[PDB]
Amino acid sequence: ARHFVLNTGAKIPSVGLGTWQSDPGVVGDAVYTAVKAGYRHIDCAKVYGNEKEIGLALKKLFEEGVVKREDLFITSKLWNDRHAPEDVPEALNESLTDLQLDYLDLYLIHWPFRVKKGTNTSPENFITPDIPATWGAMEKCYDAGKARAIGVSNFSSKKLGDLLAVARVHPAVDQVECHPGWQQTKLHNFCQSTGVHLTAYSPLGSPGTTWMNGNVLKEPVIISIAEKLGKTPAQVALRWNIQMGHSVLPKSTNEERIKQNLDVYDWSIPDDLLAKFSEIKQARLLRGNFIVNPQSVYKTHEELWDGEL
Ligand SMILES: NC(=O)C1=CN([C@@H]2O[C@H](COP(=O)(O)OP(=O)(O)OC[C@H]3O[C@@H](n4cnc5c(N)ncnc54)[C@H](OP(=O)(O)O)[C@@H]3O)[C@@H](O)[C@H]2O)C=CC1
Ligand SMILES: [Co+2]
Repeated sequence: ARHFVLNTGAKIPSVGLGTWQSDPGVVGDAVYTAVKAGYRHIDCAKVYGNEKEIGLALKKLFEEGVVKREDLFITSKLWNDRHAPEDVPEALNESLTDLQLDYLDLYLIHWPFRVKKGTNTSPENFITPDIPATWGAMEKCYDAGKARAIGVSNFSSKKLGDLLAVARVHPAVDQVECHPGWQQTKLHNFCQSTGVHLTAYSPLGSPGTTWMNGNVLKEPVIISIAEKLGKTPAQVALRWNIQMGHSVLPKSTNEERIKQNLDVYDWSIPDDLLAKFSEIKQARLLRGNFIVNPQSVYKTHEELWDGEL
């Protein structure tokens, strides 16, 4: 159980390296160390800025013969200012150029939120999203072979279903926050009903992000299962997601933990311990405050997540 199968037929590696908040030079060595440790899945985004760095790590891996391009699952993401249909493929070509790849394995709409091209997230830059029109342009990138799969990120059940209803090419993935403290049961059920894969971001509760306030790995339920099974809390957290049928993007810079985050395959969480996850209090850690605003199409956090708060 080291892969999940997308609705296009392609296999996605269950564990990928998260690369948000990986700084100058830090991310390249993390991509390199993770791939030689055995990672076959790297999750990127243009808005993180580090795609050039990531490209150089991948080019080095290929030159040293650690992997071939086809061995790797590479994801990047369309940022909120490129939602206009003619801007979408141009944004993909830029991400491709910087990563020095001919194709991505997965290309995601980063947020269901739009701003004018080349502007920052501030209320005068807000444009009302037109996700069907953006998706139409994502589909042409898929048809042109530039993205083997397309999908979305931070889409609620309602919003994912709204897109499925109008789409020709179904979103392959909804990449959302998902971890023992935010288990996404509703969206998980809805993804199984539609054939959409769910990738968990912040699978550890993102313990190092200041403003999120993450203590997922200190939950007594996780610490206990960790002791009873001989594993770290982080391993038990990632395993929980994998056992739910979710891929996971642990972000890390420490080589020891990068390899620990891959040891989630050949052992199980028993049914009797697994049921105890129902006893973990639930709080969404990444609320999306930066796009909830009296002038945004989302005026409340409820409007952004469609009650999935
Ligand atoms: N909107 C979107 O689509 C979003 C996508 N993402 C993606 O998902 C990825 C993961 O989310 P992220 O917020 O990075 O948080 P994670 O849940 O992956 O946790 C990250 C933090 O946990 C620490 N950590 C890593 N491994 C371990 C371990 N074995 N034990 C204890 N602590 C550990 C890391 O520090 P250290 O480096 O020192 O190990 C880091 O501070 C991102 O990198 C990004 O690619 C993230 C946010 C939003
Ligand atoms: Co259909």
